[PDB]
Amino acid sequence: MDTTVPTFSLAELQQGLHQDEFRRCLRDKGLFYLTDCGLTDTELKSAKDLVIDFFEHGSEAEKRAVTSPVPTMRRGFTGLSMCYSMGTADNLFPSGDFERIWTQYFDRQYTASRAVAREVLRATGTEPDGGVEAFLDCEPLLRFRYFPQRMAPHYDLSMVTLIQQTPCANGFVSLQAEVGGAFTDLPYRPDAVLVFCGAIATLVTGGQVKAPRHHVAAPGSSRTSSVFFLRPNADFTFSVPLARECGFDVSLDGETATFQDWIGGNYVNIRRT
Amino acid sequence: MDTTVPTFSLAELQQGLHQDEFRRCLRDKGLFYLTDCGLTDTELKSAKDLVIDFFEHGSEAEKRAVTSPVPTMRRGFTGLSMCYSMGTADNLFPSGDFERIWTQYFDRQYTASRAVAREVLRATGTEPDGGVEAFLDCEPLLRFRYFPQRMAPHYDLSMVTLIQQTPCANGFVSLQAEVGGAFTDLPYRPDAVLVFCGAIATLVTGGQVKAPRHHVAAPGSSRTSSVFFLRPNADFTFSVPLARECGFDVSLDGETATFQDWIGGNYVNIRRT
Amino acid sequence: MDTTVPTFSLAELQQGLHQDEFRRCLRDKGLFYLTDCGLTDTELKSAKDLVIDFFEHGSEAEKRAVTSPVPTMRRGFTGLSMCYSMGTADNLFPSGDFERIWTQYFDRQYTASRAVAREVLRATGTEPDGGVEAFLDCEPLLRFRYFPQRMAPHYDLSMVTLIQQTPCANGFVSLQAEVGGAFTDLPYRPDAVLVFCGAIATLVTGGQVKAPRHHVAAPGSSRTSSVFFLRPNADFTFSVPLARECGFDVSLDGETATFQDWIGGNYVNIRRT
Ligand SMILES: O=CC(=O)CCC(=O)O
Ligand SMILES: O=CC(=O)CCC(=O)O
Ligand SMILES: O=CC(=O)CCC(=O)O
Ligand SMILES: [Fe+3]
Ligand SMILES: [Fe+3]
Ligand SMILES: [Fe+3]
Repeated sequence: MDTTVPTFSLAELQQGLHQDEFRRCLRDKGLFYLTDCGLTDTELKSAKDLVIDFFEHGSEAEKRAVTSPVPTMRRGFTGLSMCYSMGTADNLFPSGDFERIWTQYFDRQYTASRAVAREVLRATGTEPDGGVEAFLDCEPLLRFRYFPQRMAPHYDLSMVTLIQQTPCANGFVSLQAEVGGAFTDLPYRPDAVLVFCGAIATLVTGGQVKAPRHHVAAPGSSRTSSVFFLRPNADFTFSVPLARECGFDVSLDGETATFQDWIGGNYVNIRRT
Repeated sequence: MDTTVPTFSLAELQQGLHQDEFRRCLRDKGLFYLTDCGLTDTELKSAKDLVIDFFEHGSEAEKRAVTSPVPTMRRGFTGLSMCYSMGTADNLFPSGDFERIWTQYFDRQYTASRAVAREVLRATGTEPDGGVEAFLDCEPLLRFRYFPQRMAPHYDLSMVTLIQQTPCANGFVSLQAEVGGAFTDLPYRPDAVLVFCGAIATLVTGGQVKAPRHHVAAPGSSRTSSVFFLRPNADFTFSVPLARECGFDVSLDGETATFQDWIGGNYVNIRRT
Repeated sequence: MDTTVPTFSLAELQQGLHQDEFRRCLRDKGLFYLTDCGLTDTELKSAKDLVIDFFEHGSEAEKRAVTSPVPTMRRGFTGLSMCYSMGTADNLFPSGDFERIWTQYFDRQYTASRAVAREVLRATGTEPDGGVEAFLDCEPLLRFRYFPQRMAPHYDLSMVTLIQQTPCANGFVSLQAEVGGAFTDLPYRPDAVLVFCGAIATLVTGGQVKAPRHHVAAPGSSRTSSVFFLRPNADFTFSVPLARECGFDVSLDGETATFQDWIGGNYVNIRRT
């Protein structure tokens, strides 16, 4: 009945500690807080401050200069509530300190994400087709969103998703996840990042990892979130019969398929039941 | 102007009776009640009782044991309102009498579905590419849903869909379908199953069969439905120009395509206009 | 800061006038009114009158005769609010003067659309793979919609979309587009058609053209719109790295891809952020 969202130290997992507790969490819950992963509250504030300054004080001209011509929220600025997005390349940076700060922040996120994904693979004895490092050298997307003073349940289609929130001034907890058949609060932890396992973790490990559903509840209620999707390459290859065995309703002829075969030609980050 | 949802006896259709009335119904309405198809109210109650018992009385542990790690509603239990899903293989059965009861129920549904699909093909002089039996040896999905005391209009992308409902205690009729340009009640019939023709019937027969839109209206209002989708294999092959002729807005290069080419790498069961 | 939706004369653009103003509009706004393109208010009324007469006075039998068996809104009549759709072939025409009127109207729309698309390509120095004329000999869809006395923001996935509205009797302006970070009215112009650049303009020109988001606001509030999507052929081919550079979140292996590879096997006309 234990419906508590656990916390693991990345460093401790890397030492081979708590493997049973970790495997069990992955199987039964698919989400956890992660400490000791190089992701500090002080840095979150560094990056958050300068993007919030851009959101509030950037001109329409400065904003347009870092807005994509198609409004995909893949790179640069998106007005909706506002978002800033980046990946490993093709970024759009406002002038000044922004690029140095956000490149470093992105890098630390990407490293942490690969590192925890590596532990998810290790804990489940999983060797992706083509090898672990090729699998993790992938197609990440970071999105930073400001929400002024709400979201339908879905599960993520990432390998893993890392989430760093800033809290509502009034102390309301917006993010919730299904745990043990009940929606459970997922509050800000100045000391920890939240990790959701995505459908790709389920797929790659042959069903050893749960992709939990989550949502944001409606109620000083403004908040921001940094969401880092670790997304596989288009050519990530998996077994078709094995996908069917763990609940994927695939329409795929023959025995192996790629991520592109399954999802199509545009990334899809989330899915509803 | 006759906007009445008709009923046909499967046995009678199999005898070659009412071919005109049947062809006309398929063309102009795309839905009908089906009697004499091996699907009894007593069996519906047998299967419904033991899954309702599981929904109400199963522990979170028992539920988790038959819940997929991705919440696709393909197999086993899904909490949302609750659902139980199954196909021809890879099933997740609660302990005891459940598996025997639900395997038999699934089988009778699958047989009825193939049998009526065979009559839809016969009535329209349709020989699917690769032959009738290969076409019908396919990828069915049964979903049983409990609705506590609502759904946007869509059409189904199945060949056919068979629906067995249990009624609201208060006698409200929830399911409705467009018939003759008007939404028409589709009440429980203890003696009959409701059949919707899906877009695949339209596609395979070269437009001889309508895929009607339907929805569920809001008002003792609780209800359950058993929905059996007869879905084609990924390699079902059809003519591209012929698909375009009957209203399919296909983006497909060249002259033939497969169901996977059209729909993509995950089954999609329903579509909105 | 100039958030005004501009107007260009097609004839003048064809003369090579206003190239700077046109390039800038395409880059920063992605939409404009178009005059002198062979599309008269008198013709809009000719075609609108006879389809409105059909909507109001056509029998269910006449309507069924020009309704597709799948409710895709690709061709013929769709009851929802009502729609009439057509393309270059496979049309469904009510009896009488309708076909002559609507074929001529469609043709004038298609010509105007190709002509302005040709200018978008010229202004941006773009040579589509396979050449300009092959690219423009494509898969257009015209939809004419009556709205009785509302739509979420999206951008179009067309090359260009041409829109001819009829106004609300009461003078309410329903259609709005993001311009300079603000939603801007897009009123009826008896003398001009509205052109939205779509995501395919963005893609083909390597990011030189914006695909603006737009929506319809809620308030004599009835209105109609004629919407002509100029949509590429399934085999339209583009550079994968170049698509990524302009914000497309593609999951495509290797270096080139087709429109079908990206979008899948059914046209998708619109997308949300
Ligand atoms: O997929 C994205 C999310 O679940 C966003 C969650 C959040 O708002 O914190
Ligand atoms: O596609 C599924 C349905 O139309 C479900 C209908 C129902 O609720 O009975
Ligand atoms: O994509 C279609 C539209 O944006 C329709 C706009 C309109 O209602 O005028
Ligand atoms: Fe999520
Ligand atoms: Fe349905
Ligand atoms: Fe649009």
